[PDB]
Amino acid sequence: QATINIGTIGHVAHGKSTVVKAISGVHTVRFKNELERNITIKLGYANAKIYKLDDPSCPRPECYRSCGSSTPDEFPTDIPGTKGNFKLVRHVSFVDCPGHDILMATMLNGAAVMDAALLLIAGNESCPQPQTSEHLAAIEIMKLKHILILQNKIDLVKESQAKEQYEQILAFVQGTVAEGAPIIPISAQLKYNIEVVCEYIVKKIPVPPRDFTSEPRLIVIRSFDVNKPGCEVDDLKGGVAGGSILKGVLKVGQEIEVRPGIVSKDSEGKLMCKPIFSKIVSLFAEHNDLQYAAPGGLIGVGTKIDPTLCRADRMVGQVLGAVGALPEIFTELEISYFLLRRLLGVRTEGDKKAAKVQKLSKNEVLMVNIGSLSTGGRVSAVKADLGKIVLTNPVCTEVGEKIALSRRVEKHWRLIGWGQIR
Amino acid sequence: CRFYQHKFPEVEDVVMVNVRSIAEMGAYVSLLEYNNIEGMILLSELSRRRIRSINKLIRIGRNECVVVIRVDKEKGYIDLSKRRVSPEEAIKCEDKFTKSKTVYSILRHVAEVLEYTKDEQLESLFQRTAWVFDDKYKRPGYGAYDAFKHAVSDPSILDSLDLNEDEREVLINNINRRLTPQAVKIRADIEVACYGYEGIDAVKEALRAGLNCSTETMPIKINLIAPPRYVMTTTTLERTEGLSVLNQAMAVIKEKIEEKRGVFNV
RNA sequence: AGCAGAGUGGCGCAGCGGAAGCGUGCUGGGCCCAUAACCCAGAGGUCGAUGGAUCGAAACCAUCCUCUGCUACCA
Repeated sequence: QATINIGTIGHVAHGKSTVVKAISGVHTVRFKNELERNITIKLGYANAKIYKLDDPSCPRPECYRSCGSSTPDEFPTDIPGTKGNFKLVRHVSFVDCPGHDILMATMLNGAAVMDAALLLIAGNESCPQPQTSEHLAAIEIMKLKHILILQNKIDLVKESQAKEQYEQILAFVQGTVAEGAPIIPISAQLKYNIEVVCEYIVKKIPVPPRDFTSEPRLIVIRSFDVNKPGCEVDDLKGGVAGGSILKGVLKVGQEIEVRPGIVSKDSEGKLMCKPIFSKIVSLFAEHNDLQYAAPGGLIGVGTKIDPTLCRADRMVGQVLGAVGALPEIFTELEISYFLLRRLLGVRTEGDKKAAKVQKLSKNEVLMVNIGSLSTGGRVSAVKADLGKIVLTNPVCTEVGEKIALSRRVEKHWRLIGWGQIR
Repeated sequence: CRFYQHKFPEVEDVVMVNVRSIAEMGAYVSLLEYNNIEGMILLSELSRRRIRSINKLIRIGRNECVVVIRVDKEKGYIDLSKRRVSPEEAIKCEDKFTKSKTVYSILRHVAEVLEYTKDEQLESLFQRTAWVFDDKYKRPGYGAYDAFKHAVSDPSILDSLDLNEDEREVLINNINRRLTPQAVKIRADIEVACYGYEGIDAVKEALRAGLNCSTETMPIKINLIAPPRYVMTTTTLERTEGLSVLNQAMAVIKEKIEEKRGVFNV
């Protein structure tokens, strides 16, 4: 099915299509297709069957040679082995996190359910690169360190200009685990070293310690509707709630709720909400049917929620625990937090605007990434280590793992620190 | 000849003539509502204001919605007006003549369908078919009584014009062949946008009963073109059957979604 | 993807079985000493395709082709 979740995370102007298909072969796609301007800004899915030929490449299903199509200038010829009915090692799953500075928040939601990351570095922009400072320290808080620094766009960028950047991005994430992350120089043009990289996504990224016997904690970050326009009356179905499960094996036919849910009718205050219970219609394994949803993987969990509950991606960051799920539904929230001394996620060649941020003031909205959830709320009483925020929607902490707090210092909320749920 | 039982236009008869050839003072234009009967225009009074041009690409063969000033039933001179015309807009008579060409052409073979055209016994051809409507009072009467005929499937073989061959080999196919009936198919949109988690099943439930009410009484095909939008294209041949297809759809959307407490738009 | 519109002279674009339309561009003459303004005449037709039901479709009627747009994406 899937046992791991590797994030394909990378900053602007490095290309996403030639590198994700090199490691997976299944393209990440959504609307506006009309695909993408520079790099993929959507939180897309990618799933594949990585294997070996007693050779650490990831071969194609035609596994005699690996003649890729990333350029016509030089013919990229790597030898992944030969034919002979390859042995299936494992099933690999990817979580394609957004890599622009504008979409930092949805990056934090999709990466909070994953198990691993790749750092896709362009050699084009500034060598003290801001998103490499952003993403890695964000990975450090979300209990992940499975990082492969993958310097992606150095094909026109010379070996001395590429030399400066991976040194200087590592110089600012010196308070972050990225020193156990190998820095792999590859080609987005010659599809090169993918026989070495897909070794590392097996080597550096094994199967994480994943709770199989626990309660199913699906956290949907992507909504899918099989009740598409062009359907009929006797073609009645549910809505597919497809996210990564971080805890507990999930079965077909399970009555699953969305535990943060919806506000009930005539809420004169803030505290009344009901989870939307739904029986699971099917479980997807990269092309294949199963009755089990082994967690630690991006699993298509088709549920019996309504067509409107999946006609848009409306379940971004929702704890879909089973019927009668334990974790509570908070609409006012007591947070403990720390504020990072660098305004992380934005830094130019003049080091703007990563200076020290003014403290949080009361009755000011701030994005909290609680568990893996995407919600915004104003703080009622703000202290140094005691934040009392009230949320516009009742949201569920799956567990008190981490929150990511951002302050609206510009057009988008920008990371000022992190914290935890008290 | 013509499907009018009357031969000639009357006084202040707004008539549709045919511009055959332009003549010395004007043009000897021939009526077509009444058979082929010639009338005249300018020198005297057809225009109202002065801009001093008549045509750029307008070649020949036009039709003029003109009002009879003088008619010579004996001598054969029909004086026509457009200067008097404040309300006699040309669009109404021509679209009536666009019918009345086909209303005539339906009723002038006939001569069980080949069709020929031409010719049967021309005056007796119309007393049996064309003028028997014009005999059937009133003149707004056979505006509908002829329309009762070429509403062909609503119904075919009802009220008289049981004359004369029998007529009925014409009345089945040659009405559909001469008119080539047009063109209405009425789309019927139902957009039901429920937003909770309860009433959205009632969208599917009123789609379920929407099939069933399209199965029981058999209106045609309540579809899903979108998860909120239920759009059917109702073909209409009886001029009232599209409302019965629509109102049985609206009755499901109003009540069955109210049973599970959802909202709708129709 | 299901959905809504058009296809027509170079263009604008008429039109519904007894019909390939005007409005513009387009060329020559007329008019004047000439221009402007203007008149006459010339040139411009797969009515997208397929065509059929047909006495004869452009129409009717369908289909597909093109454009316009949609739930906004549909494991």
